Amino acid sequence: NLAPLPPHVPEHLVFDFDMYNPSNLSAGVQEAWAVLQESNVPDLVWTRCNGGHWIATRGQLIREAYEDYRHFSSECPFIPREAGEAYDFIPTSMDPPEQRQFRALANQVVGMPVVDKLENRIQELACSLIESLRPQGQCNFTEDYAEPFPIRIFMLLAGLPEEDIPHLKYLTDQMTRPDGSMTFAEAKEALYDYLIPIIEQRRQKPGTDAISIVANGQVNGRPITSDEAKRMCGLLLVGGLDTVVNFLSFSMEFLAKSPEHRQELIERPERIPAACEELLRRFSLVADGRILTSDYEFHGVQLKKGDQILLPQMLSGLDERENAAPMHVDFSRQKVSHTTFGHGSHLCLGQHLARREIIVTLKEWLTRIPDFSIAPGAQIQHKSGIVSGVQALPLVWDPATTKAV
Ligand code: HEM
Ligand SMILES: CC1(C)[C@@H]2CC[C@@]1(C)C(=O)C2
Ligand SMILES: [K+]
Ligand SMILES: [K+]
Repeated sequence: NLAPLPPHVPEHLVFDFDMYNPSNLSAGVQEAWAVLQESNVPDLVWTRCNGGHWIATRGQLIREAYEDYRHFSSECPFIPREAGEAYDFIPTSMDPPEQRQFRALANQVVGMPVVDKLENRIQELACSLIESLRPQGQCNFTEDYAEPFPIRIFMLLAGLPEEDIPHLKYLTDQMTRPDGSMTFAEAKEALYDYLIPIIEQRRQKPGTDAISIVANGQVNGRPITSDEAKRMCGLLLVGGLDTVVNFLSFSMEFLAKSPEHRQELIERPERIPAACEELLRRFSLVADGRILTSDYEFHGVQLKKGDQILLPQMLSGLDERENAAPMHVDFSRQKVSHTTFGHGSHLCLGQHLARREIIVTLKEWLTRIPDFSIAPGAQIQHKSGIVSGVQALPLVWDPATTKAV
């Protein structure tokens, strides 16, 4: 239902969009959000859904907002407000200048140098998974590849038992697309309860895994506390278990429905990296936000202290004012404009690991299973939230057309 419209919010700016169940979801999640960019929708609207909040609908405002951390603080980054207030992950819940000392350490565990160190293993897993699937001539992509491929890689980096994935993934999903069985606060606490004993164990017997590095690391010269390590490790876990998983599904669904695009990569493998970026734009999937630190007039709209504003990273690249024919996938698009990995001081620290996982996937899959389609009659269903995803993606193919490496 709709929260009563606050006195300061203009009546004509109301557009009741529900980020957890957009009305046009059946056409595809990106399409559902794109309705916010239809001809008569303002640059900044107010939805009375989920407690009521602002929504920047165009890249120009989304980028500005993300750059102005003074006015748009990440202290309360999630909608609804309850989730946003319980949200205390490091470094994501902090703004510069305090954010930096913590972001630096986090960059040390998932940055480019670590990704290069994971190249071999990422490659090996990708190939083992696809080869095992190749002869079967079918698969449930979300559970057969999208989830295990990137999640196992992350669990390897964090030195955590794979058998722990079911629980952690369940908790992460409740924070991004809650089924209603758990509030953000409850899911966060379970995530923290899980980490506490591990963090203590690794601060005693330091390992080389991401968790040991964080728990035994320093923050601009001084030792990090147990609580800080917990708040950071929990964030790393959430970031490594949802985004790449669902992005791969969006990309492969598209590829399964587009033979011509598959051929382009088949005949022109050098384009895979470029295709990666275009897909990252077209199937952008996250949308979190900021909270107003003080009353502030933004693009002619009076925003009040405390007001929450959703700044959909997903919307920038879909904005027709940033890319012509935005909904069209063009692997040759001259200037791929987007904010898929965020924008500002919080730019995705795992974007390098993500790009690597995406390119290796496209490369290794197309090489062994160049021809595949979506299971006949299958009605693909998307789900919306802080991170949007694909519920299921049944693929099929003729093993005869496949190739073993
Ligand atoms: C396609 C995949 C990915 C997408 C689209 C994505 C997107 C995002 C976005 C939009 C933000 C910033 C949100 C904000 O400003 O509040 C972000 C931050 C972050 N991401 Fe990702 N991400 C991806 C993969 C990864 C991976 C693999 C990791 C690894 C753990 C990761 C780690 C992080 C971290 C640590 C931050 C917080 C940075 C900070 O707060 O300064 N991300 N990501
Ligand atoms: C918006 C995000 C993708 C980013 C990493 C996990 C996530 C859900 C956060 O809370 C910060
Ligand atoms: K009003
Ligand atoms: K908070």
